Amino acid sequence: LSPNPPKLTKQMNAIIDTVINYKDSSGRQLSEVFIQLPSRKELPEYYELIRKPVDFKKIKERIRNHKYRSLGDLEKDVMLLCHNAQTFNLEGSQIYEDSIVLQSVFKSARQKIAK
Amino acid sequence: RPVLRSVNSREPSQVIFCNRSPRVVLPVWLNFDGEPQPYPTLPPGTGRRIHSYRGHLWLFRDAGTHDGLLVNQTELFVPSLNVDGQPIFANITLPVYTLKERCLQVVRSLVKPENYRRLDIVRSLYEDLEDHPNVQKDLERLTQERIAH
Amino acid sequence: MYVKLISSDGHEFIVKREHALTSGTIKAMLTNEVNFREIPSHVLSKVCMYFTYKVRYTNSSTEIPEFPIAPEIALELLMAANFLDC
Amino acid sequence: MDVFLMIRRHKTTIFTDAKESSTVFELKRIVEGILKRPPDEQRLYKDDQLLDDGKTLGECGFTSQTARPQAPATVGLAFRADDTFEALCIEPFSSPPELPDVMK
Ligand SMILES: Cc1ncsc1-c1ccc(CNC(=O)[C@@H]2C[C@@H](O)CN2C(=O)[C@@H](NC(=O)C2(F)CC2)C(C)(C)C)c(OCCOc2ccc(CN3CCN(c4cc(-c5ccccc5O)nnc4N)CC3)cc2)c1
Ligand code: NA
Ligand code: NA
Ligand code: NA
Ligand code: NA
Repeated sequence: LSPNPPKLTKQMNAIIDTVINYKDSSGRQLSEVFIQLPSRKELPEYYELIRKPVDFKKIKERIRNHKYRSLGDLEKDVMLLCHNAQTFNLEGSQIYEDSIVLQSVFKSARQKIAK
Repeated sequence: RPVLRSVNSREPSQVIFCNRSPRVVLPVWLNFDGEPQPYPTLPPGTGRRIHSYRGHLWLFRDAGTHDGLLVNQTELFVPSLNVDGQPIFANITLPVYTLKERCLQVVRSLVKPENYRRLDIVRSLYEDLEDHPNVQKDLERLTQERIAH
Repeated sequence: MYVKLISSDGHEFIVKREHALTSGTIKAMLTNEVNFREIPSHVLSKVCMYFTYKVRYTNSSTEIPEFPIAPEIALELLMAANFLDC
Repeated sequence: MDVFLMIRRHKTTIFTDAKESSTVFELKRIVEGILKRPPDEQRLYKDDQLLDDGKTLGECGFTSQTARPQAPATVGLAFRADDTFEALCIEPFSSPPELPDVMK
C-alpha cells in the first residue's frame, strides 16, 4: 500500500470538498447527515439491510491512506454511499433526494477538476 | 418488543401533519422499540407534508407542557399505504380536557414549580400539580387499553 | 330535562340534566335540585359553562377551542373541579 | 348555527342554546317551558336594551363569535307581577379573592 502521486490526492480532496461543502438554493449543506453513519446500536435496522456501509469520514480516510488508486475508485465509494442511503430511506424521503443531488455534484466536480 | 411500536415496514407513506390547535405541537414518533422520539414543532395553524412509513406510530403533545393532543379524534396516528399517491391527512386538535386537568394546566402555566405548595388549596392538589403530563404515562394507559382488544 | 344547582351565596343555575351529569359527584347525588354549601356563584357559573363546552365539543369534527380560565378564578375552579369529579 | 346563552334574572341563571335564526319570542317559549311564565309575562334585554319578539337572536347581536359554549352571552329577564313589569335586576356573582403573589 504505497502512496498515490500528489496531483491525484489533490484531485480527490478537491472533488470531495465540493460535494461536502455544496449548499442548495435554500442554503442547506446536503452532506450534513452523510458525514458519519449512525452506530449499529443507534440504528441496527441500517446494518441488517446495508452490506457495505460507508460515510464521507471513511471516504476522506481512504483518500489519506491511498486506498483509492484512481478517481474511478473514489466515485464507486461515493455512488455506494448514495445508493445505501437510497436503499435504506426509500423514494419520497428528503435524504433520498439529497443523495441524488450529491451524485450529480460529484460527477460535475470530477468533470471540472479533470480539466 | 413492546405492544406500542412502529414496525419496520420499509413501505413509504406521505402524510400531512396539520396543527388545528392553539398550542405549539411536538410530533412524537414511537421507534422500532416503542421509545418516543421528538420531531420539529408546528406553530398554531401550520401544516407540513412529511415522509413516514406504513405502520409507524405517532402521537402529538404541547411542545412546552407535554399536554396530550388528538389526531383525527384519537391519540395514536398510523398511516396506511397512500392510494394512488394521495397523502394521508393527520388533523391535530385539542381534546376536551376534564375541567380538573384544564385547571392544573392553567395553574402550572402561572406558578413556578417551587411555589406550588405556597398556594391556598386542598393539599392533595399539590401532588396533582407536580404529576406533569408525559408520553410515558399515556403510553402505559394506551398499552393497557390495547391489552383489552 | 333541567336541574337546579345552588351556589353557597344562593344563586340558582338551571342547566340540562345531561350537561350536569358531566360531573361524577352531581351524577351520584341525583331528585332534581343540588345544593353546594362550599362552591360560590363566580365558580359554579364557570362550571356550568364547562358543562356546555364539554357536551358541545366531545366527539366533534369542528375545531375545538381552548376552555379559557382567568388567573383569579383558577385556584377555586381547580377545587370545584376536584370536588365535582369533571 | 348555535348561540349559547345565560338568561339571568335576580339570582336565577338559565344555561340554554338556540339558533342565530331563532326569534326573541321563541326564547320566551324556551323560558316558559322552564319557569312556567308565558311570553307576555317576560321582557328580554341585551345590555339594558329591550329585545323585540319578531327579531332573530343574530339580529339582536347574539352570534357564534359573541355567544360561545365556554363564554355564553347574557340575556336579561324581567317578569310581570300584578300587571306591572319589575325593573331589570341581575344580582352580580361573587368576586374572586386578591390574585396571590406567586401568580404574579
Ligand atoms: C418538518 C417536520 N415538522 C413536523 S414533523 C417534521 C418531520 C417529519 C419527518 C421527518 C423525517 N422522517 C422521518 O424521520 C421518518 C418519520 C418516521 O416514519 C420515522 N422516519 C424515518 O425516516 C425512519 N426511517 C425508516 O423507517 C426507513 F428509512 C425506512 C427504513 C428513521 C427514523 C429510522 C430514519 C422530518 O425530518 C427531520 C429530521 O429528522 C431526523 C433527523 C435525524 C434523525 C437521526 N438519524 C436517523 C438516521 N440517519 C440516517 C443516516 C444515513 C446515512 C449516513 C451516512 C452515510 C450513509 C447513510 O445512509 N442514512 N439514513 C438515515 N436515516 C441519520 C439521522 C432522525 C430523524 C421532519
Ligand atoms: Na453507507
Ligand atoms: Na420502516
Ligand atoms: Na417515505
Ligand atoms: Na379543552
